[PDB]
Amino acid sequence: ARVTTGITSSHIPALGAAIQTGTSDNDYWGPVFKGYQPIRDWIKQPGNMPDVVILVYNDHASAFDMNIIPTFAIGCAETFKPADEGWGPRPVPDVKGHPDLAWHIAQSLILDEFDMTIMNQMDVDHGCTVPLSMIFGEPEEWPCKVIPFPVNVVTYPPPSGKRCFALGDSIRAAVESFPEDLNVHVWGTGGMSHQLQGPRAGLINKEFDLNFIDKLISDPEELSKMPHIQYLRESGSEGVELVMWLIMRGALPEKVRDLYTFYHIPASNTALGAMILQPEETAGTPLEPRKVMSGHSL
Amino acid sequence: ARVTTGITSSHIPALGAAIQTGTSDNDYWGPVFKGYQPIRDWIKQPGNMPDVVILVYNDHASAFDMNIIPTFAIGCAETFKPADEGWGPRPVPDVKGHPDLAWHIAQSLILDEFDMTIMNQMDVDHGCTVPLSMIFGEPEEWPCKVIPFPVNVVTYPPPSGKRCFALGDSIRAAVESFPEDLNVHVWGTGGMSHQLQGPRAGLINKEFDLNFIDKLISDPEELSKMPHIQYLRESGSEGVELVMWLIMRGALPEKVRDLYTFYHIPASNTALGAMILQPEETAGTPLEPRKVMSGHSL
Amino acid sequence: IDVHAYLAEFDDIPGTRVFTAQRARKGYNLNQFAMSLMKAENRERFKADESAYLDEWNLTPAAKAAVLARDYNAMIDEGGNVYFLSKLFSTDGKSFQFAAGSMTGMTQEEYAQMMIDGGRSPAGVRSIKGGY
Amino acid sequence: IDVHAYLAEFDDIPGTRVFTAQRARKGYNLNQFAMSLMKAENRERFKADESAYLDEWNLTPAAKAAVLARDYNAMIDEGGNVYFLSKLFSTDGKSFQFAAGSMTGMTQEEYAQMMIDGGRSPAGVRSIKGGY
Ligand SMILES: [Fe+3]
Ligand SMILES: [Fe+3]
Repeated sequence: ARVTTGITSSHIPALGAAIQTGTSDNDYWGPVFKGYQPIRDWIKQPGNMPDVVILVYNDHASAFDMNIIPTFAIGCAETFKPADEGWGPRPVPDVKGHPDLAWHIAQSLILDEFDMTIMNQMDVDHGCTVPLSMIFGEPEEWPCKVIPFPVNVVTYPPPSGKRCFALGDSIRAAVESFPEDLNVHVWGTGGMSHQLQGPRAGLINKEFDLNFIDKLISDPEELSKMPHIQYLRESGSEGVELVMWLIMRGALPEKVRDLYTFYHIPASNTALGAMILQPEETAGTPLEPRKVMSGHSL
Repeated sequence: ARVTTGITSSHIPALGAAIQTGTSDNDYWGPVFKGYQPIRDWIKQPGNMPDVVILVYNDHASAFDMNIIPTFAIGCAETFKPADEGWGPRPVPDVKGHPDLAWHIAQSLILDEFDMTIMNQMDVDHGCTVPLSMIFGEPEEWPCKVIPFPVNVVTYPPPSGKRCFALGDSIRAAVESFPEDLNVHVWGTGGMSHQLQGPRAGLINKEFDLNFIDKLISDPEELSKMPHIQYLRESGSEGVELVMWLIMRGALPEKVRDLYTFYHIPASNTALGAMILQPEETAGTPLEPRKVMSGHSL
Repeated sequence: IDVHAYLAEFDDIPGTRVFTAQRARKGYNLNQFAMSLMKAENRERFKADESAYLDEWNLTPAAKAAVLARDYNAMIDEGGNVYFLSKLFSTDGKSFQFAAGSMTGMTQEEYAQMMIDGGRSPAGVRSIKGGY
Repeated sequence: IDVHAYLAEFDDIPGTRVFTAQRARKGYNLNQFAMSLMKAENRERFKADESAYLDEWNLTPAAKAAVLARDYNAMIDEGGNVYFLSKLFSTDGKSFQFAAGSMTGMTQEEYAQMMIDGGRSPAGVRSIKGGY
């Protein structure tokens, strides 16, 4: 029953593989895991730890194959297993959902004219679980409930950036009408600029990503009108994953404070980004430092 | 590239049962089948047979179980099998789709802000095939292509009358932008008043039904405002299927001409209705009689 | 626009149990069981020994007993939805007209005569608090 | 608003094939093949004899040859999508960086160094007709 915090995070699978193999502290990965440390230490604070996370991400052809392609879906099940993406099931604890809030939010979005797909069984891929591992580490069970909110960006068209920003505003409204007093987070996962396919793989656009971060904080309504062709041309064919940062963003009010921003190049094929935002009225103090840019090009 | 005609038909499974057991001409079924004869003859005439039928219906927990419940879904497969609903598959030809038009509409509706679910494989239940058997009879193959368009009305909430009415106008706009000059029909199936459950089963409400027909023709905008509770109160728990007739109706202009209207009580548990509408501007001659009401109490 | 007031209205309709999330969660196992009767293989097994088959679906003792008694009103109280359960009565060889009349207390004949005569009238059965 | 114009701008992007409808229908069997490798039983049968496994999916000869040669660029040309195809290179024990670098014609070492240094610049690969 309140959205206190908005977090974004990249969900690159090689991150969950550095953890599995014990190399998360070598020279390549070390600076990445260190830029997440202020998030881990912030979130364990009493009052900062969420009861429920609404985790908005793109399924990467895991739960959904070519036969059923929903634009917007929500997981209303009690448990979700980590998907087998080719390497065996990721060895992390099962994600525990919240069926009463997940179903409240699904009924509310359809009343608000979003054509939702309700999922009561589905595996969660790296889109969902890698951010849990980066932010909560390697507990025996996740410290909170999680509601998985998969969004299509695989087959075109994906939902417009306008559609996405409006959706985060109706998610906020439904969490506020949920009658329990829960501390609720919206996370958006994915990004930032990258391209996984073709002779232009390797594409990184730090100008586009840093302006994206800027506008997302201070003028998301303008950023919401950016057409898909601009993401594609400028931030790579998989840069389109940044549309989900807009869903997180429209769940917070007009005025937010950024408590912490991490930006690193590279992490596997991508520019990795992670941020914590709070409604300005209730925000805590920003962290020190407040903005970290790492990697050899930075 | 043109939506020439809109049709609605109830879709009760007992009708296909009467066809299979040759009881279609007995004392109970005869007047129902006679009522469809004028439709059967009209559509067969030179120029009336559609190239493609967008067929809007509710899945009856056939293609979708409790695990995946989409609000709006469109079939883009080449072929659809008749579902096995407990009696074995209906013995009718496979429904052939039209992937090019189906994909074109799916992409257009998404760009128009509907959160479509794309289905590239699915079985079509009675909601989809009973109407075919009533309008086209028992051919060796159906005489046109069919794009199944399932709508959730089983788990609450269903989409609203206003969202349905708007979705039909968007389908129409997707049809018109398709670059081939095709004769396209939009059919809505289901209805009319009925209740299949509990102590109040058997509910029929001819005043609601006949009022519904009147307003669909002449003021669809006002009718699209009627809230779910009113359908459920007045037309029975299953009378909510009538919201699909708003999808059909929104794909036609303001000014339409009713060519033919049939209404009949009873047909199994339900009040049967059927109709043909065309844009005023291009409409053919009304059938004769133009309007037929049957049953011992009609 | 308010989900709570949207749902609460449904409880004023007599003789009717609208399929809301709360029923859907409660009936999840019962309705999945019925979906399984879409396969000819499962129908033969279910038919061979009903209770054994019912034991793989993790139903409550009440839900299990309602299926074995074919009491459709009690199945719906357990979360069952009529579209899912149609696969049960269809595996028995019944029609929808059989299943609906069975939930009215009426006999198969008086239910059929009432349909022929125009159906159950809406008068008096639209609202609990309003009496119409 | 115009679907046709919305799809046509995707053609001006260098070195990139956007997963549009037309590619999805083309790659359907090839992407569903790749999906079957989520199940370990399928992975192990596929690795025991690729060509016999592939023959159950009805691929065009160009698609099957693309698989057997592990040529990700040819697979995308036949309607393959990088996220379905990621099941295949994971089956082989390769990383996404490997796969992505194998589509650029740089060696693995150069592609890894390029990323370290900041990744490929956008300059010159935004528009085929503009040249920028
Ligand atoms: Fe991703
Ligand atoms: Fe129906």
